[PDB]
Amino acid sequence: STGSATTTPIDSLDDAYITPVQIGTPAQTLNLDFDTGSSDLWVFSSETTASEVDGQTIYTPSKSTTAKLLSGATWSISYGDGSSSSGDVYTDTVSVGGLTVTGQAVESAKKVSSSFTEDSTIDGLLGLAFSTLNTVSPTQQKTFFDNAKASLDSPVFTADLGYHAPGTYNFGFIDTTAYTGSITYTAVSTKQGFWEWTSTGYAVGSGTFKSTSIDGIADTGTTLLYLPATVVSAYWAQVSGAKSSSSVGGYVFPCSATLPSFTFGVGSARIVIPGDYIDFGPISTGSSSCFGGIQSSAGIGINIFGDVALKAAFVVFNGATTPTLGFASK
Repeated sequence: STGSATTTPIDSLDDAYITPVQIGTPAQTLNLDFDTGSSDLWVFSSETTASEVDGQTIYTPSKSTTAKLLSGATWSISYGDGSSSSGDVYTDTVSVGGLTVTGQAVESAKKVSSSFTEDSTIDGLLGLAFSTLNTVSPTQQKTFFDNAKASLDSPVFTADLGYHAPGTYNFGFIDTTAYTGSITYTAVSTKQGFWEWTSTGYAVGSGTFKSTSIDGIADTGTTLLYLPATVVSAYWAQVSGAKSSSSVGGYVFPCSATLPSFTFGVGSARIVIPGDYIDFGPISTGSSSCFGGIQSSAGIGINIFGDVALKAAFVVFNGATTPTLGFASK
């Protein structure tokens, strides 16, 4: 089997991407944020505290003939941005892009933090990291990918995110029309439950490539590129008037600037992030200070290849017995 779904930016900055997902029978279509940095499929629901719902579409298990309470199971998750959610668990049929899983754990939120409530466009998350990070207790649950894997033509999914445009998530096949050149595969460590890999270095603009190992995660659920402070300082030093602002919470730059590209290494291959991908616009409406898309990881504890980086590539998440990541230009 295979599946193929379009993913759409939620706003004009590509802050996140949503993908329609069918849950239950008859189908209830929710727009979920596919997150390769977490392992829970959770949704706004008929159980979510009413004051915490503001425009989201909700899953109502009582209206699904295939929903079953997963008795006693609870979940609670906290993300790297400080947001959180928790609740109870149903099993139900879940389809993405024509690929169906029966018996998928659908984590129904009873509580969500303010950042979720305030984002009316995101109806929940679909985690695509390793199932070792799933938060359901007392019986840990599998991701949609892990449940689908045995049915798929190839044990892979691909992320092809757009810059200010829709893109595609494919399951079970690699669309050879969706990228240019060849795919470069690199080793993955699953020891922390992430798609963790080691980049071979970087370049700023037209500068020379610096060969250096940068361990980090491929995380579709993170907007920006978070890298070591040395690398980030080297990038922003090439932009007149850029500075790190403790008041704003990262590097800002004059909106009048033209940003350089940023290149990262994948083995002997190179992925180039155009400068415009690194512009996240005014810090507040009408400001002439703009927020940067490359930020320091120093306060996180991990480097994160978020959407700024991943949208510059066709990315293969290879879930074979020995997992690997692949990157191609496009």
